[PDB]
Amino acid sequence: IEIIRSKEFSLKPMDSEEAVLQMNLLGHDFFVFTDRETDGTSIVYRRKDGKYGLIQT
Amino acid sequence: TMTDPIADMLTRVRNANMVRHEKLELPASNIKKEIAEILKSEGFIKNVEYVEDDKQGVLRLFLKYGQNDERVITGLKRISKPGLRVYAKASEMPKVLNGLGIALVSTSEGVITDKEARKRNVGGEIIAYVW
Amino acid sequence: EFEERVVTINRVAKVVKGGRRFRFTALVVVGDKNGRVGFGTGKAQEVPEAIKKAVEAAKKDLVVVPRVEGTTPHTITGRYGSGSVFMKPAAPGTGVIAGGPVRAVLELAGITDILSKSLGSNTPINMVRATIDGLQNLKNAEDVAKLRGKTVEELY
Amino acid sequence: MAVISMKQLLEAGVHFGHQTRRWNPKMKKYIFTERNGIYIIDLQKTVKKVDEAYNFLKQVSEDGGQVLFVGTKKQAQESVKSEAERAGQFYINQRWLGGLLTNYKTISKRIKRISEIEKMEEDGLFEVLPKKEVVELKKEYDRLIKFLGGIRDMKSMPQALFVVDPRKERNAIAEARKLNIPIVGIVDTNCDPDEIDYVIPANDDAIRAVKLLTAKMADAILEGQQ
Amino acid sequence: THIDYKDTELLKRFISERGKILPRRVTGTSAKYQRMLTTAIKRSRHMALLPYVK
Amino acid sequence: AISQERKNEIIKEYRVHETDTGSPEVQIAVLTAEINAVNEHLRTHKKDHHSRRGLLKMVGRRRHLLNYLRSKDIQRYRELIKSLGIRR
Amino acid sequence: TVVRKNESLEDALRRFKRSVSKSGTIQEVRKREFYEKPSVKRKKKSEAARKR
RNA sequence: CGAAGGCGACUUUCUGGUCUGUAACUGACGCUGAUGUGCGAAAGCGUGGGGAUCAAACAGGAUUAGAUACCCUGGUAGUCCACGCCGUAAACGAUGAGUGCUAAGUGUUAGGGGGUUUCCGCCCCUUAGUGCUGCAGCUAACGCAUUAAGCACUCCGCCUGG
Repeated sequence: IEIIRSKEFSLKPMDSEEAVLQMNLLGHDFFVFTDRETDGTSIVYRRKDGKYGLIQT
Repeated sequence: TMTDPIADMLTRVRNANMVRHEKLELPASNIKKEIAEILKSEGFIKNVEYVEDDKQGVLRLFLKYGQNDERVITGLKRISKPGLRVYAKASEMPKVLNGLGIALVSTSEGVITDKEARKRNVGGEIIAYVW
Repeated sequence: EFEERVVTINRVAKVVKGGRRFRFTALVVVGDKNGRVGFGTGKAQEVPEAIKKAVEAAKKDLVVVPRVEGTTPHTITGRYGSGSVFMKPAAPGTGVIAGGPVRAVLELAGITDILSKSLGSNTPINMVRATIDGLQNLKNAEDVAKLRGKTVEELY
Repeated sequence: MAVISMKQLLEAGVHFGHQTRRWNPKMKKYIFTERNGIYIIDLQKTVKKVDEAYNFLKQVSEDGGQVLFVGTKKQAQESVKSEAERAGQFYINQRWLGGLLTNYKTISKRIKRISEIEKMEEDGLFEVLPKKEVVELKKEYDRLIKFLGGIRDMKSMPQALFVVDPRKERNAIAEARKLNIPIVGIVDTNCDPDEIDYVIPANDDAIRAVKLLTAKMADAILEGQQ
Repeated sequence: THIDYKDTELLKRFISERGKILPRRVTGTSAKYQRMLTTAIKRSRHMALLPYVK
Repeated sequence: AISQERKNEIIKEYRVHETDTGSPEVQIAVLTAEINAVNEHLRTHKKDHHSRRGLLKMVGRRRHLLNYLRSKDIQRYRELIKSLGIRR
Repeated sequence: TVVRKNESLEDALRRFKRSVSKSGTIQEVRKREFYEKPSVKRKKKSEAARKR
């Protein structure tokens, strides 16, 4: 079978700039956070472009 | 079925002093009220408060602390106790901590401090040591 | 300037597969006969260098000993683990009476007249620290009235 | 004027704390409330602390002292180097070397080395060396300025210290209290304020919560000079 | 509510594929539901509404 | 033990005034019902030892209320011994 | 007790090898190979639960 | 769950205790408890039953350098029930009972609520239990830490070199 290793993270409120900083400090391509001003769950990601994209869930 | 009330008072005060608490409350009495009234006159606590409730009205103590985060009451000891009551004449009525600390003593005038019992020339049951 | 005084030197060997070890340690008491005393230990092999290792180690921890003159302010018992000294004030013409290790930590501050007795255990490491911990918890008459809020004459 | 205004102080996000179930009970004074697992650092009271943090650090540099800046949390490493250069003080980016305030009679032995090893190859005595001994003399050279890079020009003890986290940098704070050096630091939830004398309650896992708060304390010494 | 021991269909989703009892670790019920269940699953074993083994 | 209609019956005679359950002689009488009920159970079940210290405890809580009742009025204690049969 | 047909025998075994491992037969008779003491199985079950 | 020993199919009868909530009622009626009086695992003992497995003693076969051990086959008392005894265990949380007081975090139990609901799901605050972490304080050190081995008061048992 295929085993998907889970990496647990606890969701936290921050700026998008902060999420970029923390994501780079781990080199992770995905960082999910709750937006500081919008209150919604946001996923900053690195595209295949190499540019950043922002998803709101 | 706690068996010594004003020793339970006196270790509530010690345990609040250890964790730097500034506010606790007691199930009170007359002798609990008037021991707590005599610590603010000597200057160990800040201010005692009212007695209000329907049954055995509580009172609050307001401990007092040094300006460099030190504590005023450093050590607090009940001396007379059930099973062995200690009584002192006014002649050998002892000075606490070379006259520094006090010794509140139940005499036949109401309870009084260590200083106020020799010049009054009365003795009685010596309740506790406060230092 | 500081006044050096030893307590004891010890001859300690730790067992090795080959030749065993030659560590000579020593504790000293450092004071100034005015109200400031510290202790410390020092581990070396050169014995006069093992002394001065302990002297400079005492220099980092000096405790201020409060004093009504010629004696100690009040009656205390020190505690550190098992060692426990007793400390009664005396008249100014009695002479300081004390045991082996506790005399050196009592002469190096200026008292020279107190009653004392080392209760409890016996090892010189603990009773010199159970005396400093006693002398740590002494209080003058003037600074208690600062905390208590009265004056020096109102306390009496 | 005097303090940080209320708008840009919470725009950095310093009101966030760490998680509930991850709480220190001594920080009850500096917490306004918890909002969805997260606590709310009392914002009015930390303004009443950062001005007190501004008051002494003004007059520390008035005496001409040297304030040490340390930062080792990975999202706040290079936010303290750029503020120490603007301040002209001494920084720490990498880990605490383990004695650079206490066993610094053997650390200044190697600050003497970094004043010497770069002199050793700007002049001669470099062509005669074996080409792999050139490597380890340079492999020593960068690893000195990795850890002791901000202690490059520092030759004496400091007179104040500024920490970003007492949790991860607990080796530094334990050396501070033995030397009686006064201490100021950013604390939050999961931090003990007892060992810090001059307390700044602010967030710690955000960059603007560091950078818009560590810059004014770096700025606090510049107008204490003149 | 209370499990009646005649209501077989809700009671036999809790029996195993041989006749054993599923633990509440794998089913997911609460504590007092599981032991109010087990005094009803075993009165239904006695009156042959459910087997002991299949 | 005993049923509530048995228990509410026995608190009618020894009641001192209406809605005064918990009075000493109204909670000694309900003990003497519970004493006599359980040692009749225990008579035919001689091996039941865990129910015996339930008996021996409520023997003790009846004795501590009889000793209490003499200390404030003796004439009420004499009436309860005659009303329901106890020795001593 | 499961019937497997319309296939080979090397695939009915793959059903049957996991229709026995999800049953109290092999782990049950290995337990009752020898009498254990009535207070050492309470610790044997405790070790088989604290590890989970 | 029970005071401990302990207690595991299911049903009925008989019966003991605890917890929660309400506040109607009694008005210190409480706590501890020498002597005393009762419970108290197993192995035992008595009088009878019953005897399936297991199994001291015992018999035989192997191993080993050697056996009366370990291993294997077989096997009696016992294991089981009823009634009387015996009253001892590393009967151990190696920690007497009672009542207060003193950072927190986290599982779980019967709840109580709850907010919600769920297709019952849950996730939320709540007495009293039961665990795991961990300050102050304590300890000779390990460690203990609102289930103290912290701070107190009462009473009982007990120790003072091997």
